[PDB]
Amino acid sequence: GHSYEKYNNWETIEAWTKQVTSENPDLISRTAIGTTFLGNNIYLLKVGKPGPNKPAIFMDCGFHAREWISHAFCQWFVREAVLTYGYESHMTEFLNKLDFYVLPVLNIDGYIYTWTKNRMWRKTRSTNAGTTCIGTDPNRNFDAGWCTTGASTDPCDETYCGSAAESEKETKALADFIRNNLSSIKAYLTIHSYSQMILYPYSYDYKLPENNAELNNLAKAAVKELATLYGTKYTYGPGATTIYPAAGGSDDWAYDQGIKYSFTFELRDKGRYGFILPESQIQATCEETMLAIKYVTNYVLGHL
Ligand SMILES: CC(C)[C@H](NC(=O)[C@H](Cc1ccc(O)cc1)NC(=O)OCc1ccccc1)P(=O)(O)O[C@H](C(=O)O)c1cccc(NC(=N)N)c1
Ligand SMILES: [Zn+2]
Repeated sequence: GHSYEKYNNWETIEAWTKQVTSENPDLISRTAIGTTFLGNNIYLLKVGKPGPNKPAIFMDCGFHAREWISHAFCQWFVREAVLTYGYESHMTEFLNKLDFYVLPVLNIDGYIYTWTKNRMWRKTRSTNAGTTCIGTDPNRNFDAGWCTTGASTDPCDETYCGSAAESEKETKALADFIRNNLSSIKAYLTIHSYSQMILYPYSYDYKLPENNAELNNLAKAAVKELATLYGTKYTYGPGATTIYPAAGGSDDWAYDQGIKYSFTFELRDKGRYGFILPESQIQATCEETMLAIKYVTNYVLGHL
């Protein structure tokens, strides 16, 4: 039993990716871009009205296992897309002109572990040579000033950066896909919780991106837009000064690949519930986040 207003286990999310695609083949195609360490299927949903040489926006959720509202959002987004296409003018235009590559859960193995054993698990579930300690932090595992700051070289730590960039099957799979589709991908959006922020590069260094004024203006408008719905307040800015320095993140890596619009979203809340956000806040959290995501999309589309 899948529900968009409950957190769903992987078995249910997987069955959902099959069902939602089957029921909406004129708007969704499902491919697998690789397997996790434990052999689970890394699904990618291409959401859009099919057509030749379309530009794309890439969005993932579930980098971090315990951030359950992230996984919830990707599912919510997909339904909004399919239900409102042809009726809401913006979404109709969006899906006509571009594709959303939606990766609903990246770190599946960790997510399963938060259901079966440890709700506060963060990392992947890969083994590490020479120790019983498990897991690499996927968002320390990208080739972006890799492991030089805000990251641990110790496999027993929560921010373990891995043995090398893309040492994890899951991060290699994501990197490979984006690398193979660079010409088409115009924005990279990665969904996390919590903190209510929109961050842009850089986090691995205090240097600012060439278009940081544009990114600041874009982030500022998106947070204003998000707030219009329920009054939820977000902050925004470069990662390093806005939250903390940290190397090896996918947002910084995607930007350095030439994807000029790259954002990490941190959804509700600010720490009252933290990672354990009540299911009763799924709907409102997803609704307001939709506004910010659609705002950014509208901007990116208009600036092709
Ligand atoms: C609550 C979120 C802020 C998450 N952070 C955590 O869970 C961190 C991870 C961590 C664990 C041990 C340690 O020694 C240092 C850090 N843990 C934690 O308790 O966060 C609490 C907190 C809550 C609010 C603001 C700051 C910190 P996140 O989603 O993992 O944050 C991302 C990350 O650290 O990978 C993140 C946030 C903003 C930008 C980026 N991009 C990037 N390239 N670093 C990445
Ligand atoms: Zn996270």
